[PDB]
Amino acid sequence: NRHPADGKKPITIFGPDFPFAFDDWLEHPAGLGSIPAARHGEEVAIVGAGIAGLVAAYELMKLGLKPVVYEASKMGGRLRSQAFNGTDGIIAELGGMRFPVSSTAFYHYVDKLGLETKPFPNPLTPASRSTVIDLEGQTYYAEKAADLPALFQEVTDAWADALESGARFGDIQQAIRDRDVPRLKELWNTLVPLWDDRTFYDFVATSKAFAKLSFQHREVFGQVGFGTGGWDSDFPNSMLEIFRVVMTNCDDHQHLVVGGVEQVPQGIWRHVPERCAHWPEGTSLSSLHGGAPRTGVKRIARASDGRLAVTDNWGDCRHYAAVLTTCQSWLLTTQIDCEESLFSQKMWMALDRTRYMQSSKTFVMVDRPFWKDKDPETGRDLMSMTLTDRLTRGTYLFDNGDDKPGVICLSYAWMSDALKMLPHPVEKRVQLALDALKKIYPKTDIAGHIIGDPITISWEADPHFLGAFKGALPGHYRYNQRMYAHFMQAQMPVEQRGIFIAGDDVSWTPAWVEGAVQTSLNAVWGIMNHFGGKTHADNPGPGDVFDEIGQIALAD
Amino acid sequence: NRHPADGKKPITIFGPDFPFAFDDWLEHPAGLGSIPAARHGEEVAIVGAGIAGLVAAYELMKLGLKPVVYEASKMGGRLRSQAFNGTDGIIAELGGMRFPVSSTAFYHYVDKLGLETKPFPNPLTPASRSTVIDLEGQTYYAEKAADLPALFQEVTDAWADALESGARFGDIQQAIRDRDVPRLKELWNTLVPLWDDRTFYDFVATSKAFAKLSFQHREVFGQVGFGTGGWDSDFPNSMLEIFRVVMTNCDDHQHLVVGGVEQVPQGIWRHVPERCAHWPEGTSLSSLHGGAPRTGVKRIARASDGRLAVTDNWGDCRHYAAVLTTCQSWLLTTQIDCEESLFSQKMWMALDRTRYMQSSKTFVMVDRPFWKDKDPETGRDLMSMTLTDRLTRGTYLFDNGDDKPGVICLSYAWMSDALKMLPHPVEKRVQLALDALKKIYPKTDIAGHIIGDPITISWEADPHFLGAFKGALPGHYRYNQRMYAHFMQAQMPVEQRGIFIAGDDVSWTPAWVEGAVQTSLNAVWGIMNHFGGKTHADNPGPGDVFDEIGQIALAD
Ligand SMILES: Cc1cc2nc3c(=O)[nH]c(=O)nc-3n(C[C@H](O)[C@H](O)[C@H](O)COP(=O)(O)OP(=O)(O)OC[C@H]3O[C@@H](n4cnc5c(N)ncnc54)[C@H](O)[C@@H]3O)c2cc1C
Ligand SMILES: Cc1cc2nc3c(=O)[nH]c(=O)nc-3n(C[C@H](O)[C@H](O)[C@H](O)COP(=O)(O)OP(=O)(O)OC[C@H]3O[C@@H](n4cnc5c(N)ncnc54)[C@H](O)[C@@H]3O)c2cc1C
Ligand SMILES: N[C@@H](CCCC[NH3+])C(=O)O
Ligand SMILES: N[C@@H](CCCC[NH3+])C(=O)O
Ligand SMILES: N[C@@H](CCCC[NH3+])C(=O)O
Ligand SMILES: N[C@@H](CCCC[NH3+])C(=O)O
Repeated sequence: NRHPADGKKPITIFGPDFPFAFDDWLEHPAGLGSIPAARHGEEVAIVGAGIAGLVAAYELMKLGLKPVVYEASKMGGRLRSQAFNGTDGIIAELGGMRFPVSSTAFYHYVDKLGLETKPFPNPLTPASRSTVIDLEGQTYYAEKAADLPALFQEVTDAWADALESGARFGDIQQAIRDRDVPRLKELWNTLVPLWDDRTFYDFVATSKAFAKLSFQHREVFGQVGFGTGGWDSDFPNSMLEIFRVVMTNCDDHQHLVVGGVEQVPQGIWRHVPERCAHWPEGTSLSSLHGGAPRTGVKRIARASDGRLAVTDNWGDCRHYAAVLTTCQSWLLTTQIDCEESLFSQKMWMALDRTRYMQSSKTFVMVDRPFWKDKDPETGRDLMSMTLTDRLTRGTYLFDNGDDKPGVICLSYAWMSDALKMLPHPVEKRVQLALDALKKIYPKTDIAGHIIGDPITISWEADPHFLGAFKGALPGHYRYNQRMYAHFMQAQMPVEQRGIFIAGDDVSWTPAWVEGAVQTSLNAVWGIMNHFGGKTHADNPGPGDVFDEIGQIALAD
Repeated sequence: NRHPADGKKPITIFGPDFPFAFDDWLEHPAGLGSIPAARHGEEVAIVGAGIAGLVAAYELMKLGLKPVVYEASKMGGRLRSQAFNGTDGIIAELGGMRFPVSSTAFYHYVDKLGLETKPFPNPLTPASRSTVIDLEGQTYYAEKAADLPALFQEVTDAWADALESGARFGDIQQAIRDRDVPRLKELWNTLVPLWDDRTFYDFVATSKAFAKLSFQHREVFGQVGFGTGGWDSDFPNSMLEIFRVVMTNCDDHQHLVVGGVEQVPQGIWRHVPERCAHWPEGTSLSSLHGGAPRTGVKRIARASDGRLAVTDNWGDCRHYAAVLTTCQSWLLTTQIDCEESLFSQKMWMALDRTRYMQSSKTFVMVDRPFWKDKDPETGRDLMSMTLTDRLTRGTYLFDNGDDKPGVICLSYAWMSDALKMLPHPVEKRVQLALDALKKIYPKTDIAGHIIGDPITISWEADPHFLGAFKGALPGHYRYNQRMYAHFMQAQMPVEQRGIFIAGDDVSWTPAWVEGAVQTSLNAVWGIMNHFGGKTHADNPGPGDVFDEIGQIALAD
């Protein structure tokens, strides 16, 4: 139980758009349901061996199907843990790195695997010893929030007030705690039509609290943020997306997975459940595949026999009664030739109009966590978690024990600040970061502690992603609602049935692994239903309650 | 005279933020002023040989200085015309392509060089024979606006009414026509605090006209636009930016330069004025350089003698009393080591927070303008200017005469639609565009007419730009105001004087060539002033009236 020890019922990612108890579904001893025995052993294609792909595969295998996973690049997708030269257990998190404990469906799989987690070192948490804020050449050091000048407290207070006055934050959170669905939906559904079409930035600037403060206060709020770095990158996003972040504590109480979160997908791959339908004891996704996913998918089409024909990179064509796609949504045009008649024209527009955000990270390894040392004159740590308006933006320090090498994320950038780095090689990104940090820390010799190889990523640049994660712009609620409900196919024409989607791009909470796991499980219900299956009476699943508690539809 | 023949005083790009008559300044027989003879021949460095750099060089040469232009990549910057294999006069416009005749300072140079222009083929203009709109698989063909279904006219009506009700469009345009400065500033200054912090989308959705229409109406408005393609890409931008586009007719009455707009910067380079101060007859920028700009700049610092030290790619270091930089703003951090004390901390923030937009274009050549042929059954053109929600977005047809080859821009994309193409090679971009067009035109064999080589660009990818052009996000008014005014140095500390900036990123109107020219001319005044010069009493210039009619400052 990683929840904060505050004596309350815990905040979880429980809707608010679809407040279904994924955790309870997953933990119930009846299982996720059954498929008729005569269909046991039939294949279902799953494009993408990211977390959504492998979650859907694992559970469908448990239901007595043979998932067939395809993966065009690397195992784990945006959960990716690259090992530094010559080390064991020392990694850089290139995608997902800090996992809110509200992510109960994600953590089900973490615990099923027996993996260890620890608090992530976000600013001003017990996990981080100190934080340095550097803005317009003015540098502030703090071991607790009270060490900061008054403006920073004025900003936090205004933010908390805008959420309470503007969104009924307190009431929503209590309903989440209690899992009081009618109440949560009443409270949430009111916000949906009021904020789809307005931005994060608009919410802030027009709120009472910020409107009476200087421009500089909301500016500073953009650059330094509310617990997890500056979110000026997301000022443009629809406010509903942000409401979702804060209401479900995605931005608080976060852990990193010891040894790398890539152990989650790699472990699901290899995991042998005690009880599968159909399959013999000792069966895993890996044993069913003979060890690897298939190669990348090049084409999806409807075959004359009514099945879906999937052709790989090397022209191998295989037929399936159903196909789940988990690649980011653009790839169904840019990377796969997906026959158009497989989605409605309304669906294509959702898939095609979804915006993906940009992200950069640059990492080095260091011989020891030297930042813990004290400057004798000042009493400060030699280095801190760094928030700045310089090009690095966010710098994060990873302590692996005094007797092991440290890891430093030199820069974690979003959007514009990511785009600055796009065409530059690793050596240049490192240099620029180190020069930026030398300005903030003139006395600290970081370069002198650096060992191993540097590691960078730009998710935008990779043709298998075309972005770090979705970001909902204002007015995209309708596209999301279509994509999120696509697993409910009882009213679709026959020509559109049997193909499914999932991923954090399908979810209402992109950039958060829980969104990939929950939509993945919705698709599991959908695929089960497609094979003539159904949930157990004592353990109803997504599609059994979707029509009553799913996301509101808006007007045409 | 390329202005519309409507018998009115023409709309020009006259403010509204700084309603200075650049064209009058330029055309006045007295010239732009003078610099004391004792400083004739001294050097001023100019970073970048795009339009802002070459304009500033040209005029400073005329004032008796020796500009020294640096260029790290290609001549002309974002005015780029690439010639297709084996051809003469047949180009693709990779940057700037359609130049609003309201751009009177830009067209001063076009006409000084004697270049020929013709109306650009935008949808439903005399320059275009027909337009095809393709949305959610429904295709509409039109030779005049009246051929379109009713919804499209409801959209245009609502857009025009939102501008009239919401922005006093009529009154502002009249004040622009009359060059009534007090009135224009009154009418504009009211809008500045009201729309800095709000998006284009918010302007549209909350306007009376669109709020009573369906979502689908503003959705279609995003995909199809108001004369120059769909601008859903800019829905996130501050509304002040859009107001500036429409109020100054940037989006109407556009011409292309025959033979390519790159002839403008290449012609300025080579142009020999009748009278320069100091320089002998026959002097050009080219003759003054020996033919070529210097190579790229790697560093700018304050030398111990007070001058500015500029070090090129090859380590050659040269000293200057002044330096103009015209590269896009990020490059003063990514591409040049620009000493931090050379700009104020408020300026660095403007420079570093500015957002750059993405843009893609894919072009092919064809043996003849076969699109003009008629399908005998339908009476339609074989192909039209195409607006679509497919990945191409906008397709443009260039007729060079029946006896010459045609040029087709298969796709001109912004933002997300640009990002789709980022990592893909030209061949892939062409194929995707042709497969999208096949769907819209199943009977037209475009591929069969294609000849020559394909041409693509992604401005985001190029380390000498890092974007196509700035796009002001809500709340960016203050950063633009800082950048726009930086050429006024009378109250700066000494350590910050002598460096200047210019470019369409400095301007209020990014993505428009007139913004680069006007800011370039402000920099001209600033540099003249820096060398102890002044304008002629009968021809006052930017910095002589800036304190009285320049851009309003906003509160802290
Ligand atoms: C920089 C960054 C930081 C993040 N930080 C956090 C965080 O701190 N906390 C958090 O909770 N979440 C975080 N996330 C989000 C998290 O990583 C995602 O929600 C999740 O990993 C996405 O999972 P997915 O299954 O939806 O898709 P993916 O991980 O994208 O998996 C999809 C797979 O499809 C593959 N594919 C593509 N094309 C084809 C093809 N033609 N054929 C076959 N396969 C193909 C891809 O290679 C990929 O492996 C972060 C993401 C990024 C990018
Ligand atoms: C896709 C696109 C479409 C456009 N369409 C239109 C249009 O339709 N109508 C219109 O009016 N305008 C349009 N524009 C805008 C127009 O192209 C610009 O406003 C203008 O040409 C930019 O001039 P500039 O001098 O500001 O900068 P740039 O043209 O970027 O010039 C800066 C120069 O400096 C160089 N440089 C960079 N780093 C260094 C270094 N370290 N040292 C030396 N030099 C360096 C660059 O290589 C470049 O040559 C468009 C722009 C784009 C990208
Ligand atoms: N341009 C620098 C910052 C200089 C100003 C810092 N206050 C950067 O992005 O890192
Ligand atoms: N969940 C990620 C991304 C947050 C920004 C969302 N656009 C993080 O905590 O870093
Ligand atoms: N995915 C296709 C569009 C299919 C739907 C078109 N109405 C594209 O981006 O071009
Ligand atoms: N001048 C460019 C403007 C692009 C939109 C600017 N955000 C064009 O006409 O195509």
